[PDB]
Amino acid sequence: MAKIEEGKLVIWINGDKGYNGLAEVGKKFEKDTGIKVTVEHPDKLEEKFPQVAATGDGPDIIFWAHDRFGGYAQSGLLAEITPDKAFQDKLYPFTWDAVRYNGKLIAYPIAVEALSLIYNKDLLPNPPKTWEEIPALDKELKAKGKSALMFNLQEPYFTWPLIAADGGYAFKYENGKYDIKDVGVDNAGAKAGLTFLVDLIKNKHMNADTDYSIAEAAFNKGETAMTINGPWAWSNIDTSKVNYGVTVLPTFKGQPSKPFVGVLSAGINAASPNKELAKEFLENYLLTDEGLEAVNKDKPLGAVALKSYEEELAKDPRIAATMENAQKGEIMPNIPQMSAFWYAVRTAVINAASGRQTVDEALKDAQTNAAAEFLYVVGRKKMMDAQYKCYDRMQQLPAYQGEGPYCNRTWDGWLCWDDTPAGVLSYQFCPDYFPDFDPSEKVTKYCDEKGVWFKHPENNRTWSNYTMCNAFT
Amino acid sequence: YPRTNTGSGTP
Ligand SMILES: OC[C@H]1O[C@H](O[C@H]2[C@H](O)[C@@H](O)[C@@H](O)O[C@@H]2CO)[C@H](O)[C@@H](O)[C@@H]1O
Ligand SMILES: *[C@@H]1O[C@H](CO)[C@@H](O)[C@H](O)[C@H]1NC(C)=O
Ligand SMILES: *[C@@H]1O[C@H](CO)[C@@H](O)[C@H](O)[C@H]1NC(C)=O
Ligand SMILES: *[C@@H]1O[C@H](CO)[C@@H](O)[C@H](O)[C@H]1NC(C)=O
Repeated sequence: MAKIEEGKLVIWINGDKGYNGLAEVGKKFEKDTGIKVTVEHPDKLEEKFPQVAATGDGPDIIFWAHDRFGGYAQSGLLAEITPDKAFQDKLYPFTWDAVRYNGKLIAYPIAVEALSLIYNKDLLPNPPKTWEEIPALDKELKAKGKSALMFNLQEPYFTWPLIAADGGYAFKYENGKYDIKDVGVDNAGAKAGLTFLVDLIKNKHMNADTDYSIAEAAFNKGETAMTINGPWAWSNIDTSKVNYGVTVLPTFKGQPSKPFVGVLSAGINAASPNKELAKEFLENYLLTDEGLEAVNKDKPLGAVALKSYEEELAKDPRIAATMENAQKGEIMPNIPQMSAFWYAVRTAVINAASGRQTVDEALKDAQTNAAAEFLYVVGRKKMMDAQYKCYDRMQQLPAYQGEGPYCNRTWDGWLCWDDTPAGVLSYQFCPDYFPDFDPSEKVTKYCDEKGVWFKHPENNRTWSNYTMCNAFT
Repeated sequence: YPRTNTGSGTP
């Protein structure tokens, strides 16, 4: 396919969500209009979408949590959606706020997602209120052939409540805008959260390999007392007939766990030629009591954005927990910088869990990565400011007055050097561009007997010796 | 702590 088929809807949604429910709504749409809706669930659709979106294998509509949609907008991959005020009043104002980017709506919200603590009531009538009291619990449970707690370690969505509990954050939220120069991935509290998790692994209470489906199997087969997961999971648990509760997440250092809250949302592809059909599907078929029930029946959405349908669902205690955990947490930012933050934290947790890096090492890399935008400007500007002084002083100092050869004034890339006489070894303090450079130590540059700067014997390149700058640590 | 290089090919 060179282009997206005009006159059908192709829809993309994650494989843990109610995709067969959605296809049912799609079947009703085809009954009324005559146009086929195809629902799909590719792997890593959130990563595939930018690459394929305008290509012709791209979907007409994409479902994902709201955090990825700012980056999608910046890349111009999404249509602006145009619901009138009457439709807007059908959803809660806070949900519309998650899908607003630079003043425009960029997706239709569907549901508010937050992880909760799930537990096996038969094994555990009384769930722990606190993370610190878990290892104790796992010791008892191992004696009885069980594990206390198994959940996805591979994805940082699941480990972020712990990290944020004692003071970790993504980007500082001041003035009603997120400040990307200030990142809370390497602070005291984050270090503390991740350390607790790594210690659970050192003391055998969890296994670093644990991923989404291992942990699901363990809970649903009654091998583990507890799990951490969202409303989508509840279907498969029902099926198993494990007797289960959904409750508040455990406190760490007396502060509650703070999940990042996702608003599952639907965007329309900018390259779709079926945009009004898409709008009609989403507004008149999907976001209805009828429609959301088809989806929630297959796999639960949690707390929905549609006020009418949330009023059916609000009596359910699993929803109340979900909202309680949401309230303790934070609504995700949608800025483009979120893709970098998740990569950072994902990478850190895996490396540390895995044994590859200490916690302080793993996280310092996350801070470097999560805040790449800002650190490139500063690093870059340090250097440029030095270049310009060099250039000014190269223009200002009068000509060499010396009857012999001399190497002339130059900017070497890191430091300024003056006209220097033949056979003279010139020196000055190391620059402070890099964290491993001691500016009490010095740099040499030798001018040869013929008035030419020293060249490296490895490649005859003009070269100043910065070896003392970082040689002692 | 990634280690800064000072060899030929730097300044
Ligand atoms: O783990 C990083 C991941 O977190 C969030 O994705 C969640 C998504 O919100 C949920 O709908 C659920 O299905 O699981 C995902 C995690 O496995 C962010 O929305 C996402 O962008 C980020 O990569
Ligand atoms: C200095 O040396 C450079 C490089 O050999 C040369 O191109 C330039 O003409 C010399 N004169 C001045 C004032 O820089
Ligand atoms: C450096 O330059 C000199 C003169 O051209 C030559 O003798 C020597 O082979 C060169 N070394 C390298 C590393 O190419
Ligand atoms: C640079 O200085 C160091 C330390 O003084 C010395 O060992 C080294 O030989 C110098 N580098 C070269 C290639 O001349």
